[PDB]
Amino acid sequence: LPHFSKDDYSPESKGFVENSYLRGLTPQEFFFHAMGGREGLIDTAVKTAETGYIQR
Amino acid sequence: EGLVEYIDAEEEESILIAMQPEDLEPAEVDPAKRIRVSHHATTFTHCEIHPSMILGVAASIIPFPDHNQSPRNTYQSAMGKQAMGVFLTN
Amino acid sequence: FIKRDRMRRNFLRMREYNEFPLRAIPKEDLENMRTHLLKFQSKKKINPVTDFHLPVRLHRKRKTRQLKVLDENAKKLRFEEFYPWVMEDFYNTWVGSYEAGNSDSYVLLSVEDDGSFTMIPADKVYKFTARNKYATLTIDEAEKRMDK
Amino acid sequence: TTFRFCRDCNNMLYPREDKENNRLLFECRTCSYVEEAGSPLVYRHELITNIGETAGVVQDIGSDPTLPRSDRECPKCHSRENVFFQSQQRRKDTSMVLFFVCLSCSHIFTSDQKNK
Amino acid sequence: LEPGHAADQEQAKLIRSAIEHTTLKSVTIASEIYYDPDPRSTVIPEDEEIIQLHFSQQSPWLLRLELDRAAMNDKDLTMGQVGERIKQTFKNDLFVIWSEDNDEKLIIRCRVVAEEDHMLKKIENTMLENITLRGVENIERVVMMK
Amino acid sequence: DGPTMREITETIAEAKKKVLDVTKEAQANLLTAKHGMTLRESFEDNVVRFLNEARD
Amino acid sequence: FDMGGYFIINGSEKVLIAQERSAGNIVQVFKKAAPSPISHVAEIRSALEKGSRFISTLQVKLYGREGSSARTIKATLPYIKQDIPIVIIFRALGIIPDGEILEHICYDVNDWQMLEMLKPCVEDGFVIQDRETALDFIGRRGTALGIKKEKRIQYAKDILQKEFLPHITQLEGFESRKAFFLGYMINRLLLCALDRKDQDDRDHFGKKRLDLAGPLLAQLFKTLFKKLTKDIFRYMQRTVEEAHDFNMKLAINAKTITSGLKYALATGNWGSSRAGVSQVLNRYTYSS
Amino acid sequence: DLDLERSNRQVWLVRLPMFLAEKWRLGKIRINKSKITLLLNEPHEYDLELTKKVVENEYVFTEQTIPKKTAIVGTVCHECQVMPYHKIVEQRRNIVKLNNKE
Amino acid sequence: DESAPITAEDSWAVISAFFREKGLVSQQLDSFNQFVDYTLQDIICEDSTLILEQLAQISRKYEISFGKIYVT
Amino acid sequence: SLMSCISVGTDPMPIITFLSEWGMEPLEDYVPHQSPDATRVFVNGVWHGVHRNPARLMETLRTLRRKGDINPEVSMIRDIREKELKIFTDAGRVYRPL
Ligand SMILES: [Zn+2]
Ligand SMILES: [Zn+2]
Repeated sequence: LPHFSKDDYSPESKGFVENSYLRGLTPQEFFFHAMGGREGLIDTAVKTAETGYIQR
Repeated sequence: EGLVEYIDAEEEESILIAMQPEDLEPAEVDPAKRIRVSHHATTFTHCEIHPSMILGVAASIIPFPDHNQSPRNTYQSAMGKQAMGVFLTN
Repeated sequence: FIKRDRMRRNFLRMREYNEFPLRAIPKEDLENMRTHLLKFQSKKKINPVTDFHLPVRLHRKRKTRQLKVLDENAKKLRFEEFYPWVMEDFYNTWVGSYEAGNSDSYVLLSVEDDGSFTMIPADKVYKFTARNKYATLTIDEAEKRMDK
Repeated sequence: TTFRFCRDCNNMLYPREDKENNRLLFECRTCSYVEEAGSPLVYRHELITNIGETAGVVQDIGSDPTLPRSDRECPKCHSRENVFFQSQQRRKDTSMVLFFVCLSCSHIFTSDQKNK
Repeated sequence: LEPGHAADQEQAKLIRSAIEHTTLKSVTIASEIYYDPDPRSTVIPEDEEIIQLHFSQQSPWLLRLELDRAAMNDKDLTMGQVGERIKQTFKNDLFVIWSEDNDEKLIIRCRVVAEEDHMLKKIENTMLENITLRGVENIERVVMMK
Repeated sequence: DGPTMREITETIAEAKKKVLDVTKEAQANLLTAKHGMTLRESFEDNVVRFLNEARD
Repeated sequence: FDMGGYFIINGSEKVLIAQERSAGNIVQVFKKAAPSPISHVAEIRSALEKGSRFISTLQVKLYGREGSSARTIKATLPYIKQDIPIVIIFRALGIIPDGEILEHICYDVNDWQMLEMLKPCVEDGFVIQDRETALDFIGRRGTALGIKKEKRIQYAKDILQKEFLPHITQLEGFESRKAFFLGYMINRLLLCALDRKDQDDRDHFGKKRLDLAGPLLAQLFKTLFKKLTKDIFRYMQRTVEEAHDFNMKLAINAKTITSGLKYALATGNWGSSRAGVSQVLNRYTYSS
Repeated sequence: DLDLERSNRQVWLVRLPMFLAEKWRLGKIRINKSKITLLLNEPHEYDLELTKKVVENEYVFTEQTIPKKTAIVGTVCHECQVMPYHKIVEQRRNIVKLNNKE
Repeated sequence: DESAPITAEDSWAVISAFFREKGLVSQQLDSFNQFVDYTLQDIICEDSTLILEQLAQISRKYEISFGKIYVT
Repeated sequence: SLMSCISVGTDPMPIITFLSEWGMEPLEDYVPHQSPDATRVFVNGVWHGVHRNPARLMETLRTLRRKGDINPEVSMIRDIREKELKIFTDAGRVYRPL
């Protein structure tokens, strides 16, 4: 993200969400969590679309 | 007067943006608040107006979306386009 | 922890030198001759026209009712003069081409015998290229030799 | 590998074997310009490429705000104000060895403790 | 593996060294071509040591190359058996020399019976790609697992 | 509870110190990767392993 | 509270959804993991800023896989069938020597790798050494409708002055500039082949351009206006050819523009090219 | 019948700013011995930089297969460029960025 | 004072001054308005001239060109 | 997103005219052996020339960009490692205020 430095290999900047759902999440973590959610939805959709063809 | 500037996705490659103004600009805890990053970076060229503006129109109706998982924010963002209400007065 | 919606009452309750002159040559000489520029492309530093020897020669080498497209002026006058010139003797060859982009603003400060100078606006500018140094070619022989 | 060009022709000088004096030469096949050889080397492939890791180093590299800042001192001028960045050669087997660039003498000193 | 030679790491290292594909390009740091007309004498001052040993009509052009000692270790190889492989590859048309394992710089030189450079460059491609030092085809990255 | 929150904060903190140590050892080129993977793959496996271990 | 921002056709509230397309006039490089002899492709979609809507795209291809020798470079040209090497095009642009070519491609004399990979192109560029033989070469390679050679050399030169790189400009004499830009594209292709730069990302949102009602109605009104002019001229030629009187009511028609705009903003198609552009406005609630 | 008149004449090429160039479409140059300026007529003085010192293979000719009358002028002696009450010129340069259409 | 740093809540005011100026759907209005303003004159002026070539045996020609467009 | 807008496109001619007044050398006069450290200038992907002082020029274009002279929809980038300076004034780009 354009909010960190370059060549940063720290775990926080690479996607680690150290906060919990009880105290909320930071923007740079909510964005990655949104990426994981959309990826989950797409993966489930593809798995179903292929599951139907396999079933037939 | 040179106090606010538009930035696309190309110029965003060559700028350093700060999230909160009064939390990352000045130089230096209750366990109920969330853990944030540090302010080791000095060359902050720009600053975010507010992070809550990254969401769209449908997700803006969600209360406390940080404490909720993303696919529920998506499902609510999809159900917000078909609820009963009053669109106009005429 | 609540949305502060009473900001209307809060805002309502809160608010050595050598000088030499320049001259413009009369426009008669500008109407007689057009000043063009010369630039060589042979890398060799010297190459004067005295070493170019003599004689130096620079010379330029039924249907019913229908439809026409159109075209403008200066572009047409530059399009009709599609014959580049060449300077040779009787052997060295130099063939020039137009530069176009290097028109813009170019003023010549020709130095005479006296310290004063004569300024002439540049009409065009051309890039001369030394042609036929090695002396060889082929056409169809190269088209058949490139098929190996 | 670091070949020369012809005079006037400016074409590349292909190597020509001199069988009379038995010595290498450099020729131009367009013309009759043949110069001597100052080295027997002609071709070097160099498979494993290690160059390009420190690519793109400019005089104005110290004014980059996106680049980080460190506090390690230079071995030459002993300046703790420097800017570090990894190798510029992008490849799978490229190591993550940092490259320190001092903001005073513009020296490039790395952080590898095994090989220097 | 076999039940008799089980729970053994060295034997599995021999099997891995017997099937894992290896090529000459794997061990090659760099190669370079030299013009050296005299077959026996070499202009290069270093390689003179090799010239002194490995010696005690041919092409004036020299093909030379250097190997990674670490590659000679990870993939167990011998400069000797390599030179054997090339000699039994091209047979007698290409004369071959190779440096010792003792040498801190691994060196290999070769010559032949228009310009000789192009011929050498062809042979370079053949050397790197078409020589397999050991192991059967289409086998890579053999992993030991308990 | 409070003490449990502090034990979680220290658990994550120890993993952060481990990722920082492996990060410094990787930047110093002092860690040789195992057979089958490169330096970056082994480093990412170590960081992800430590983060998942601290989260678990 | 009516936000507006939509159209009304036949009593229906139609909305033009924002379309998304890629940008142009930017040099791009990509890899080819297929067994094709081309390893890297340098695509660049060239088009003017306003007018005509150009689709011609230049491509600079690098032949030969990694490991094998004789990796030449050949770039395709519009209206020309087979591909042409880059050095021959440099000869057709007025640059005859090869040291100047290597001086335009590679801008660093200290680097030996790029110059080393330039060698085969300098060999084929040694085969064809003249500018006139290069213009006759491109004249004989592509576009065989010229028949005569004297018109195909000047026709090929006009191709290099007009169709070749529509951007920058299309005038005569800009061959040096286009030579520097071409050497820049070759520098990006070979510089991407040396593993010094990653493959150009297409998912970068900054390289994407959106289209609202402005661009769409610009294309539509452009084509409709062209058809209007063509029809008016057709009526003119019919009038002067059939020898009759002229009338302003029969020459300029309004149902071409009215039917074009009303039909395009009425149906989902924007003329199947494009579909689903116009959708009925969802009045389920305000946030919808 | 092309004839070289002299070519011995030395000419200096100048890249002028647009307002003064279009005005020329007289002053007095002051040569300061490695810095030279120009005192125009009332008006500004202009430092002219020695853009390119060595300037060979460049010449100047004039014109009075179709051969035409060709005459040679002189050699190019030095490549130059005129460099520039400057606030009014800066304001005019800011003012040119205000072109609009109806 | 007047030269004091702003806070996090204060930023909301800025956002207000944004939506008061633009509006939630200002991109379509600005793009459409710019289309009507400039795009019409650009399309009309970029290819307005058409000429008919008439032959007789003395040559003749005719021309039609479009100028400033008018919207109602 | 709630503060995201779409550019509309301006005119690149005044910028190109303004660059050549501060010593922007045209492209056809470029020699890589006489000016290797020259920074290339790009306007909408068109290479018009280089400049041997991108610092003061970039500062000038930024100061004049913040005062309101140049349309804020124009996005200018200065890639240091690539040694380029892209200028985008075309319509279709999505920006956000900061
Ligand atoms: Zn030659
Ligand atoms: Zn230092």
